[PDB]
Amino acid sequence: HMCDSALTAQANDLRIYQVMVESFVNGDDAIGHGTGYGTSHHKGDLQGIIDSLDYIESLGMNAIWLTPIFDSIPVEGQDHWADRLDATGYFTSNYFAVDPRFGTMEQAKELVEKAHEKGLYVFFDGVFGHHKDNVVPSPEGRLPVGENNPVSYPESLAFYQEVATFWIEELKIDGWRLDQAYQVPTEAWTAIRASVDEASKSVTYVNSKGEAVNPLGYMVAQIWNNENYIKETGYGAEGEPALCSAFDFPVRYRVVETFAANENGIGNKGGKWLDEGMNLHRLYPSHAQPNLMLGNHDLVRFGDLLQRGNIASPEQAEYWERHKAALSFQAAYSGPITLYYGEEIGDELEGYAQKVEQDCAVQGLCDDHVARTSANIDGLTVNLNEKQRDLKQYVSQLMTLRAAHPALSRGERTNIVANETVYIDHKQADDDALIYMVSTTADQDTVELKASDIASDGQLVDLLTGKVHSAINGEYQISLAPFEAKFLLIETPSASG
Ligand SMILES: OC[C@H]1O[C@H](O[C@H]2[C@H](O)[C@@H](O)[C@@H](O[C@H]3[C@H](O)[C@@H](O)[C@@H](O)O[C@@H]3CO)O[C@@H]2CO)[C@H](O)[C@@H](O)[C@@H]1O
Ligand SMILES: [Ca+2]
Ligand SMILES: [Ca+2]
Repeated sequence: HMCDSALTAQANDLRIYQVMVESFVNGDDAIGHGTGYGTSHHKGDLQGIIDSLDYIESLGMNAIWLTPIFDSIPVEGQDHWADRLDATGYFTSNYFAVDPRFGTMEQAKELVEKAHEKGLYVFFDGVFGHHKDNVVPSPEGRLPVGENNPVSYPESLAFYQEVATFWIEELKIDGWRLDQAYQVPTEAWTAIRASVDEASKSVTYVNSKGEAVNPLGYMVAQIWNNENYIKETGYGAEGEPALCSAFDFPVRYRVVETFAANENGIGNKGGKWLDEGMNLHRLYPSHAQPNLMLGNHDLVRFGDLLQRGNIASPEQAEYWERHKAALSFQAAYSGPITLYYGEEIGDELEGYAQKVEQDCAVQGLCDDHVARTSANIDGLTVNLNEKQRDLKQYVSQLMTLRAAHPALSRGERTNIVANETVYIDHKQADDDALIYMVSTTADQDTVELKASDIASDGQLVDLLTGKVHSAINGEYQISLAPFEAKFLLIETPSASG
């Protein structure tokens, strides 16, 4: 079974806001795990997310992805580590019940229905390769087979097909993020994809515009590895697709290594570094649809990497400029994109920056869960300061801009310049053509652009400020402030491109 081309077209417009449920908004102070991995209140729940949908929608996002919300049943006598694990949802017991520390089944149904009203898709987190030891049998009487971690395929396939279809039929969720997807063999992903596509076409709901639609059936694999492994374990071969979308970890690293440093300190790369990462998409088969995120619940926050690398701090202007540069790269990236909660306000963990190794789990400070900080949602859990609001407004402008210009979400990309100081892409989709330019240097600069090299015949219009740029002797001259990005509409493209 090939990938569905209608879904691929729809997937390019996904602007996904990721929510780690336990550490997000404590909306019902009567329920919650109260322990976990991270420094948050550990009492996030479905009411908190429900209270946050309007905020999320005004960001410009059109989807939410929740970490697993299914029932992780406590085993009598289990140690404190097993209580913390239960709060993550990643080692569950009952795939067919909502964990009562997060809420009820009725509240889940209310969450999805309300998100659908406000114009948001909903994705759940499917862990189909491992589970807690006390896993509970399915409604149709199935159980997964083999070890708890990993389970055996194909014996466990009937069980996980039942999981994947249950929440689509019951709540009409729009798809699945697929945890540690290399644990499930590619053969089985095709079969689970068939069930999801079938389950999704067998139910409908009314979207925010009155239209009755099927749930999307989106599926995106999490494979924390490089391009050859994402290809081998996730996308599959040319002509023989396994999954159709995986997270773009390689380009995520290029971004933070250009505009900050990664968890290991590799940093201060330039525009050439971004461009080489995008060119490595050639290693994927033609059906592959990578999904670019900047961070997630397993990665240190951008803001803390800036501080870790001694690059910038929230008091300094470069800290905010560098956030905007990275977020602008994402907004220009063709394909689905995902934003981890708090990136839109440059969140960081006060008093933390350097890596903490010894005894880090109990302090909530290991690199793989330190981003699970309590959600600062403006108007709900926090009043933002002027710099946080300025960044959130900018993320809104990017997402609104992206929703309006096909060249950003599904454009063909052609690189114009990639050097130590600037990165300039040409994006074209139908007759929407624009130039994306971002500075990768702390110095101000002027960019010379030959009108013929970018297939431009008329003017360039800054899509955010409105400034017209006119060519003189066949050249545009644009000034770039340090780490400043501009989206320039090619107002009258040439005969071809
Ligand atoms: O004490 C051991 C270990 O516990 C914690 O690790 C857990 C993660 O916090 C938890 O989320 C889950 O990890 C999953 C990832 O989040 C998920 O994105 C996927 O890609 O991989 C994991 C499989 O679900 O489970 C791990 C433990 O297995 C804590 O964060 C660690 O520091 C600690 O070492
Ligand atoms: Ca709560
Ligand atoms: Ca910090």
